[PDB]
Amino acid sequence: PVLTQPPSVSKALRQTATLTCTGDSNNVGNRGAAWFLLHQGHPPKLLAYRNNDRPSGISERLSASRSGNTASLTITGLQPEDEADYYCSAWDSSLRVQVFGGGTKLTVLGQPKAAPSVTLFPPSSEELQANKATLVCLISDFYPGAVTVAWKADSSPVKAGVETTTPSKQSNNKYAASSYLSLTPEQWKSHKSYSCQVTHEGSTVEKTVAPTECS
Amino acid sequence: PVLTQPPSVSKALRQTATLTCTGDSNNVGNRGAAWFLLHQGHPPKLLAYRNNDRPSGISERLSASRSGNTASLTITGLQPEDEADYYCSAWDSSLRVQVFGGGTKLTVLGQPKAAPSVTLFPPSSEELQANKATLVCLISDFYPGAVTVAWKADSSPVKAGVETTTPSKQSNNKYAASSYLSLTPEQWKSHKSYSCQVTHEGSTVEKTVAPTECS
Amino acid sequence: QVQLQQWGAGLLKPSETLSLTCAVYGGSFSGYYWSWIRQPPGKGLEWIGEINHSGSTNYNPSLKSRVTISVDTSKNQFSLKLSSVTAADTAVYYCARGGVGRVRGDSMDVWGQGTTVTVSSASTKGPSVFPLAPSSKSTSGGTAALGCLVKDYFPEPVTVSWNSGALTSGVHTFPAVLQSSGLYSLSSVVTVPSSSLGTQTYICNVNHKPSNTKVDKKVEPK
Amino acid sequence: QVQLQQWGAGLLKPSETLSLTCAVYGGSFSGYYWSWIRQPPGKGLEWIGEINHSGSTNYNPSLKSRVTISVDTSKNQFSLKLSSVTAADTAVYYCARGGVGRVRGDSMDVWGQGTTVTVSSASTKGPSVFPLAPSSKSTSGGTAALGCLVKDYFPEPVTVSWNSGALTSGVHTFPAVLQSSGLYSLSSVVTVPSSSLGTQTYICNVNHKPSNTKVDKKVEPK
Amino acid sequence: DIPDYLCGKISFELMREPCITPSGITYDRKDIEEHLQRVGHFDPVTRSPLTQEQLIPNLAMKEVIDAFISENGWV
Amino acid sequence: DIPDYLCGKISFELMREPCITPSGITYDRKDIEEHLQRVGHFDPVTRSPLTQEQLIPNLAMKEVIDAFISENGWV
Repeated sequence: PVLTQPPSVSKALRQTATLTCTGDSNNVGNRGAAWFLLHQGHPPKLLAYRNNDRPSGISERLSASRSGNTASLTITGLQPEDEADYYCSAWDSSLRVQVFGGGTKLTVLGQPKAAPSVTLFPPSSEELQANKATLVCLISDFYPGAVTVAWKADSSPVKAGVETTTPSKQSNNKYAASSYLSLTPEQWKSHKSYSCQVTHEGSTVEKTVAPTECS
Repeated sequence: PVLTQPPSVSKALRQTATLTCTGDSNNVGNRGAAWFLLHQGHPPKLLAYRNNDRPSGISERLSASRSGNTASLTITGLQPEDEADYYCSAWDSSLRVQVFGGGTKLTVLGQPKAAPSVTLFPPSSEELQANKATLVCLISDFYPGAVTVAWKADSSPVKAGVETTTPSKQSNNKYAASSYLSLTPEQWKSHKSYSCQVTHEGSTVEKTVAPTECS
Repeated sequence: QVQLQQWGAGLLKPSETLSLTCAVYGGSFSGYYWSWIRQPPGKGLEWIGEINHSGSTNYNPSLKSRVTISVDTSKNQFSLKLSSVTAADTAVYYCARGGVGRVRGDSMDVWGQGTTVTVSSASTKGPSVFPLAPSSKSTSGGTAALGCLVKDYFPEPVTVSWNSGALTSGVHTFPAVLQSSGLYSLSSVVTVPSSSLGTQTYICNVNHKPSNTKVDKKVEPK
Repeated sequence: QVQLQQWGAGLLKPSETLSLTCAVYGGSFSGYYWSWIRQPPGKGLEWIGEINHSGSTNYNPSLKSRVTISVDTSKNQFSLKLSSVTAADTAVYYCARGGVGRVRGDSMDVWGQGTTVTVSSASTKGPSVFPLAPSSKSTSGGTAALGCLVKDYFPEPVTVSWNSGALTSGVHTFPAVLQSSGLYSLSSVVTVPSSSLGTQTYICNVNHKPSNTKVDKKVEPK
Repeated sequence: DIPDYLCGKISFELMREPCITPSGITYDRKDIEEHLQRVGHFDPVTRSPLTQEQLIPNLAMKEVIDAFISENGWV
Repeated sequence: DIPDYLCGKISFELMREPCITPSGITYDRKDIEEHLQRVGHFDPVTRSPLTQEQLIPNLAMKEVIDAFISENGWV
């Protein structure tokens, strides 16, 4: 394509969600986009095409526009059943292919949102005896189900050896997800501190460990 | 073609001449005819085509119609300079050719009309000594310039040995033409009488000779 | 306007070939039929019509046999090329434009002048000349109607007068007619006072200038 | 409506060939493109798009190299024929209709369910299991937040519980994540009264059923 | 012979400069153009109304004819 | 290869079922027909307004295509 889509939109139960889509003069607007719906464990489907037309079975809660120079998609009376990754299409005569912007995840807030409770677990005694070390950040009790996680060592951002999971549902209806940093016994022991920074909505939750200390 | 045209039309100075033209459902009317003008000693020309259209130089005195199921041509303010054989065109998809009805001679009466003075000249003494005989009918002082001539022997019409000329102009402005019947000395001498019948307008002028008599 | 211009003459001997053109002014071949037609003297028009490329596939089955009436065109422009010709091919030939298709349209938009085409091996031939006299003053119309028969001659022109040029003021000439034999027939009449029928026998003087044949005859009632 | 129906499974060993179809309901090939797409888990969609006759002349230059992503069609109807396959070809494959030209139109009118295609020669592998303990009651949030790290195992499913099944009511499982090595990472947390930190050491019991690998570890603060 | 698909349906011979009707039937312009005027405003084959504003050039057939004029002995 | 005059100017490949525009440019129906709807009411090459009431079958090209499908290895 030419331009990418915003990663996600988050709006509440019975509200109207707004999903944006941009491109060049021969795609998305003047050569109008179609919108799609795919959630994990469900088949993908077409929502709208050719200005604001809809496939059979798709309700009047869906609308769209080509206004000014962009495409957009409107979801009124917003429900948990609408949640999915939503995609906006193009073709261009210089890029002669089935391409698309990027996909905007749709979030429905059916309950109050909050930042996570985070506990950071240092590398344990069994890992060091195995000549291994993993610093593990467990992020729990958050809503909605998406956070951004960064690692630091002493005072610097850490990019090497970083991997994460998706969230699962808790028995009390909140989300929990994990993040891992891969270290050698020498990398853990040579530092004064490490931390996990978890950004959620308008705030960040940070937890710390000390390789030089004990309890 | 399919149908032929009337041999001639005769109307007077400053009058309107009417010239008719007939055919089948795919020619002359529904597939419209063009009209033409040819006189002896003059080039032929197109008068009218495609309903009542006219070539450059052809005056408003000419008109035409496709009315009902025929074609027709109209010549107003009629003059001696209009005289000619006038032809009416066709094509048919069963007769895929440059065909035409037959041609209507146009006569303009610029003076009073009259039947001819006719003198019938019997075969002479020089012809009989040569073992020949010709019975000669000389038709003079008529107007307009067209007559029909028939031959008879004793009481029966004669069709064999018959030939005629066109008329010439006399110094007193009338027409004269001849007709000849070819006979043997035995055919002339074996009959009691011969005659020349010259039909003009609404009358016939007949002259007689007697092979058995003398003066 | 659009115009055409044809060549004159057209006189050949048997088995020769005639070659001529008709000029086109105000256009050219493409977008129209362009064709000829002919009229034998004393008859009507006969087909040399609708053109398909240089020749035609839409003709009169009754004409395209003998020297296949081969007028046709040269690179689709006006021409005539009639080979191995005979006396029966005599006519006045015309050039013209019209419509198109397998169809004349119906118009024939422009025309030429006519080519006087004729063929003969014969030398010039003088007439057989015979006197013509009236039977009575009553049957002649009171005045004396005197004449002469001039027949079986070729070509068409002939001089007919009376009394070695002394009697011309009352002399009338009838038109010559061409027959299927290729020869012409002509007559004359002169009108004179009826008192001369029993006073002065009249001489008709016939002179066929194309051959120098001069034959006179005496006219009186019998 | 129009519908599509895809085949399940999609599990192969390296160098094999996968052969399947997607059924078309309410139409047939002619008058539309008909194409596939794929989504590797944790990533977005990748091109198996616009069809030109049985294959395509309008593709992603970055994908059509290795076994030329050979899904294509059979007599222009939906099919997949991927030969000499490897672990890097793992993704969920979908069938769909759309527009035409050298152009997707912009619509993709109908879709299928997704084929879960995956390739591996490996036997089932048990996790490396390590205890996770809090540093203090203040930093754990007053109550005792206890856990365990379960890493480098395959396939994805694993059972994590506590005290040989005696402690289950407060136990929570986090989702497993797949890394570029082909192995999974998972953790758990259980919440208990903070008075037990200095009274009862807790046992986390990890059992990888696909391999029968059962490893327990003891969790206490240090 | 010359193929059926290189020929018109008025003069039934090789086309050089084609135009195609509302009904999808192709004729050579220079004749069919005057035929709609000198025969009348209708289609040769179906006889429905047809004029000079409706009859358009057939560029695809123009290239096909060129494909033979450029090499073939029909000239 | 397959000739230029047997091919369209949207998918740039062999036509089987052609229709021809007001501008005289030919496309294969089954794609170009939906393109005027799924791309919009204009001509691919000249971009002037163009709809489904204006685009008509090209019978002459249909016979030309048949002239190759019936014998040639392009199939």
